Order: sequence, then C-alpha cells, then structure tokens
Amino acid sequence: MLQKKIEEIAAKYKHSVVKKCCYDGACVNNDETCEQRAARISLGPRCIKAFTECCVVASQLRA
Repeated sequence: MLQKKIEEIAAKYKHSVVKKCCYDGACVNNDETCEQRAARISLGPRCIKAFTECCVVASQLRA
C-alpha cells in the first residue's frame, strides 16, 4: 500500500522463526518445564534456543 505498510509487510518475514518460536516459548505452561516442552520441538536449534530463552526468561519474570 503506502511506504510504511510496505515495511509493515516485509517485516512479517524477517526472523520469522525467532519471532514465532519465541512466542510459544513465552506462552504460559505450568504443567511442564521449558526443558520438557522444548524437547518436543521439531524445527531445530534456532527455534529451539529461541523458544527456550524466551520461556525461561518469561517464567522468571512471572516471579
């Protein structure tokens, strides 16, 4: 559309993994430790790490 929406769109595609793998990683789960949950991941390290970091961090902020 107009020159910001442009970037607005193309951003959507940058670091897509980190972006996502992080979100799930943060999203609450008190039935499982991060470790357990990250074991179930199938998208390899980047996602894995991503996911983890965010989880652990978030949780701790939940403290």
